[PDB]
Amino acid sequence: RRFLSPEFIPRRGRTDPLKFQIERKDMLERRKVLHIPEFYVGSILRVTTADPYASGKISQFLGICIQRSGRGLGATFILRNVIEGQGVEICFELYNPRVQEIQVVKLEKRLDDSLLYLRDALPEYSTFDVNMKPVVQEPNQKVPVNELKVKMKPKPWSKRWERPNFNIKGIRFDLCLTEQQMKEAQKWNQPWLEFDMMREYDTSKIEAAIWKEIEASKRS
Amino acid sequence: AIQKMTRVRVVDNSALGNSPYHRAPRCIHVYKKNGVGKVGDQILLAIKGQKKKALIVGHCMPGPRMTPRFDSNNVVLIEDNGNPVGTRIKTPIPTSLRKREGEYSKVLAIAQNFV
Amino acid sequence: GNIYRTEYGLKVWRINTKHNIIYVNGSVPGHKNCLVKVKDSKLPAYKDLGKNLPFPTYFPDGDEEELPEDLYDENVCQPGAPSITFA
Amino acid sequence: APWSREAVLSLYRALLRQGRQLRYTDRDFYFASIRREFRKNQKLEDAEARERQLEKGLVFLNGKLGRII
Amino acid sequence: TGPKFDIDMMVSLLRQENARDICVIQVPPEMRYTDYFVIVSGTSTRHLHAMAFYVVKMYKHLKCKRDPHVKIEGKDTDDWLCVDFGSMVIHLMLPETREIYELEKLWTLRSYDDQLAQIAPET
Amino acid sequence: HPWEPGSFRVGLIALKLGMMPLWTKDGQKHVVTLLQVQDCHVLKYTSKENCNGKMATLSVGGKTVSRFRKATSILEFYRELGLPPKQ
RNA sequence: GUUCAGCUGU
RNA sequence: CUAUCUACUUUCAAAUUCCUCCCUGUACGAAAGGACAAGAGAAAUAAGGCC
Ligand SMILES: *P(=O)(O)OCC(C)(C)[C@@H](O)C(=O)NCCC(=O)NCCSC(=O)CCCCCCCCCCC
Ligand SMILES: [Mg+2]
Ligand SMILES: [Mg+2]
Ligand SMILES: [Mg+2]
Repeated sequence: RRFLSPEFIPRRGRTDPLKFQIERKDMLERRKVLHIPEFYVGSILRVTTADPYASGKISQFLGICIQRSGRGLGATFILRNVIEGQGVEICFELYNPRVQEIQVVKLEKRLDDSLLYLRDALPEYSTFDVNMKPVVQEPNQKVPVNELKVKMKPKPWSKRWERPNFNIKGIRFDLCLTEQQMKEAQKWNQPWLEFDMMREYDTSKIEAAIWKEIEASKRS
Repeated sequence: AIQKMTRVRVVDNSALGNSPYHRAPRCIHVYKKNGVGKVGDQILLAIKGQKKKALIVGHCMPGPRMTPRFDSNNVVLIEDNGNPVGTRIKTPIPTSLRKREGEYSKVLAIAQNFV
Repeated sequence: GNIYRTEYGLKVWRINTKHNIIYVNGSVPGHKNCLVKVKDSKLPAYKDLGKNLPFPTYFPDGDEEELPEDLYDENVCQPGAPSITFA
Repeated sequence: APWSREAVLSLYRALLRQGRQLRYTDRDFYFASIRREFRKNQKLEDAEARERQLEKGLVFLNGKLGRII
Repeated sequence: TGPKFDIDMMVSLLRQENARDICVIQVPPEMRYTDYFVIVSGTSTRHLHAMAFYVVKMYKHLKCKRDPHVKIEGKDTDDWLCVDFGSMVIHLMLPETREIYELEKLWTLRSYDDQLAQIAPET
Repeated sequence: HPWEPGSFRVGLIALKLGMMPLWTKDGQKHVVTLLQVQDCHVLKYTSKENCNGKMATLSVGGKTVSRFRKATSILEFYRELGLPPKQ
C-alpha cells in the first residue's frame, strides 16, 4: 500500500500533459528539501513556517486537517483549531518555501473526505491541544479510520449538511434532525448520479505514469 | 468582509465591549473608499448607544493563503486618538497587522496571543 | 471576447532552456494551448534594457557555454533551494 | 503562605537578587515595581488565590515567557 | 565607522534624553513579535515627542539602506508613543498611562498576567 | 551587429501551457503563465522602404501544422523556405 | 404594538 | 413592445485618485513655519484580461 499525494493527480481538462510533468518536477525538487508526510482529512498536523511579519521567526500552528484541495505546486490544506475558545482556520500551501516542517501528530482518516461541517459542530470536535505529543505510526499498517460522529449546534448551519449532495456520514443527524427534516432533504437526492458512467474519471493509468516519474527522481 | 450593519464581536477587555446590552455591536461606517473592511481596517461601531472607533482584528471571510480565518468577526475598540480602550486582548490576533500600513503597535502590545 | 488584446509589462521570472518555456508574470489573454505573440515591453520605463539581451537573437549554435536547464531571476525561490527565512 | 511562608519569602529574595544584575532596566524602577506587587496587590489574600500568585511569581522568576534585561 | 543600532545603543540614547523608567524586556523567539520590548516613561507630552524623534533621528543615521524606514506612531495622542524598529519596539508612555496598561507584566507573564485573569478594567 | 540604443529586436510566438504559483525570497507569491516556444522560425524579412513603415519587419511563424489543411499559396511559400507550415 | 433578537439574492 | 423604418451594437491598448514613508527638518525661512518635484510602499476605483 503506497500513498500518492492527491495534488499529484491532475484534474480532468485540456491542459497539455507537459505542463503537469514540468510542475511535478518542481514539486519533487521541493519535496527533497522539505519532507511532506502522508496525511488525510481528519489527521492532526503541526506546521512550522517562517513569519515574514515577525522577522522570520518560526511559527507553529497545530490543527486538524479539514480540507485538501488544489493541484500542482499550489495545492493547499486547511488546518482547524480552537484557540482560547476562538475557532481559527489557516489554509496552508504545501510547496510554499516558507514552510519549514509539516509534522503529522496523528495520522487517521475520518468518515468524510471533507470536514467543513466541523465549523457547525460543537467546539470540542475542533479543539486540539497545541502541545499534544505525536502518536507513533506502526510500520506497514493500514491508516486508522476514525469513526467519530460529531454532534452539531442548533440550526441554521453554514451549509445544509443533511442534503444528499454533500454525502456526509460523520454527523449524528438523528440527534439534531427530525424524520420529516430528513425526508425533506431526500427531495434533492439524485439517484442516477452514481450510475453515470461517463462522469467517472479513471486515474489508474495516470497514477501509474506519475509513480514512474516519482521513482526516477528518487533514484537520481 | 465587514460592511455597514455587520455585527461584530469585541475581543478586548474594555467595559464598553463586555458590558451586557440588548443590541449587539454593529458596524455603521467603514473607513475605506470601497466600504469593505478587512483586517487592519478601522470602522465606526454602534455600541451601547454610542459611536466608538474599532479596528478589525479578525473576520470570517477567507483571506490570502497562510493567513488565519476566524469563526467570528472580531474588533478592538480604540479612542479617537488611536489608543485602545481595553488593556488586554485574549483572542488570537493575526501577525499580519504588524506590517500592514497604519498604526498597530498599540494593539499588538496588549495582545496576549498571536496566530 | 475573441479579439486581440495585449498585456504590457510582464516580467520574465524564469526561462526553461530544455523545454523552451518562458515564465511570465501574471496572466496573458486567451485560452491555454493558444498561440501568443511575445515581444519586448514597449513601456517607457523598460526602454533601453535590451543592452544585455541576445541581439539580434539567441543562437545556441554560437560559441558560448551551454545555458543551464533553467534560468532564474535573482529574487525567484528555486525549487531545490532551502526553506527561506526572513531574518 | 500559598505553599509555605518560606517559599514566598524565598521568591521575594530571589527576584531582588535578579534586580541587582540588570544591565539596562533601571534598578530603582525594578525594585519599587517588585515591592508594589508583593507588598500591596498580593500581601493579603486567601488560601486558593495565593497559589495562583506564587505560580505567577515563579513564572516571572524563570523568565521563559519573558525576561527583564 | 561601524556602530550598529542595537539595544545597547538605544538604551544609551534614551538615558541621554532623560528617560525616567527604562524597562527592557527580552522577548523570547517563541513570542513572534520583537527581540526586545522597551517601555520608557516621560515627564510630559513634549518630552515624549522629543525623545521619540531623537531615537528615530539617530536610527536613520546609523542604519543601512537595506534596513526599512521606521514610523513614529501615536502622534495624535499625548500620553503614549510607540516606535516599531523591527527587532526592538520602544513604547514611550506617560507615568499614568504606563500604570493603566501594565505592559511590563503582560510581556513577562504572557498567560499569567493579572489583567488577563478576567480582572477587566470596568473602572 | 551589436546592440545600439534605439534598437528593436524580433520576438517569438509561444503556446500558453498554463499557470503556476511562484514564490520570491521576500515571501510573496506570484502566479506566472508558462509560454512554450514550439517550432518558431523567422519566415520573411522586409526592408523599411518596401514595408510601408518607419521600421523594417520580421515575419515569425508559430506551431507546426498539417500541410493537408493549408492553402496552395501558403504551401508554396513554405516549400521555398524549407520549413513545415505554421499555425 | 414597536424596539430588540433571528433569517433571507431585497 | 410579436420592433417595419432611422440610429446604434471594438473610437482595440497612453489612468486616475487618497494615504504613509522618503526627499527633509532640506530649499525657502529674520525666525517660527516649512517645500516642490524626484522617488518608495500601501490602498481603492476605472479600463483590459485571467483561473
Ligand atoms: P511575613 O509576615 O513573614 O510574610 C508575609 C506573607 C507572605 C504571609 C504575606 O505577604 C502573604 O500572606 N502573602 C500572600 C501570598 C503572596 O504573597 N504571594 C506572592 C505573590 S508573588 C507576586 O506578586 C509576583 C509578581 C510578578 C510580577 C512582577 C512584575 C515586575 C515588573 C518589573 C518591571 C521592571
Ligand atoms: Mg454563508
Ligand atoms: Mg433585524
Ligand atoms: Mg473585470
